[PDB]
Amino acid sequence: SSFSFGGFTFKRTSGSSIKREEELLTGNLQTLKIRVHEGYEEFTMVGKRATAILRKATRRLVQLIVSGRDEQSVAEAIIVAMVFSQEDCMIKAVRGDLNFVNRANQRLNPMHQLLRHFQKDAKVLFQNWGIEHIDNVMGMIGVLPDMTPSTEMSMRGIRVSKM
Ligand SMILES: CN1CN([C@@H]2O[C@H](COP(=O)(O)OP(=O)(O)OP(=O)(O)O)[C@@H](O)[C@H]2O)c2nc(N)[nH]c(=O)c21
Repeated sequence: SSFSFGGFTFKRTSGSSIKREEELLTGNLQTLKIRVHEGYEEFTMVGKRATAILRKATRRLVQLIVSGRDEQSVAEAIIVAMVFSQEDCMIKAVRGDLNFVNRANQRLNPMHQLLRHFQKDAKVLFQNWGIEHIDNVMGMIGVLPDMTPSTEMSMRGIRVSKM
């Protein structure tokens, strides 16, 4: 896999997956027909303003370690990764109906619907993601739902490091 999503390039460095189509419902009772990936995979994400290592399994973000130019740039990468992971809690974070369209009046695919939704506002996504205690070693630091750094706690699986 060498591809892109949410304006970041992803390069799979280990693992693999089967796509398996599932219909998932949002709190607004919308069906999203989503090609759910199955298996355990690691990627390097590279954007112009942030890079990250993403480890994930089936509908689960195991770890993301992000290096970004600044706080906005780190958030952007975290949102893309939270959507990419296909997590239940990201789907449950959706508020209202998703009807985004491309500059040619076609519906964005469902993964892009989710992404465009959270790029507009990520408060509910980050608030419902989950918090964990962290070891704070090797220069990894945590990031809280309001993007404040913490050496004690972080959004689950999310670390920030410039090393
Ligand atoms: C969640 N994803 C998404 N993804 C890939 O990310 C790329 C961008 O997704 P997209 O443009 O929404 O999908 P599209 O091109 O319509 O294909 P698809 O319908 O397979 O998502 C696709 O190549 C898709 O396979 C993935 N690739 C791997 N290896 N593992 C994964 O978990 C995922």
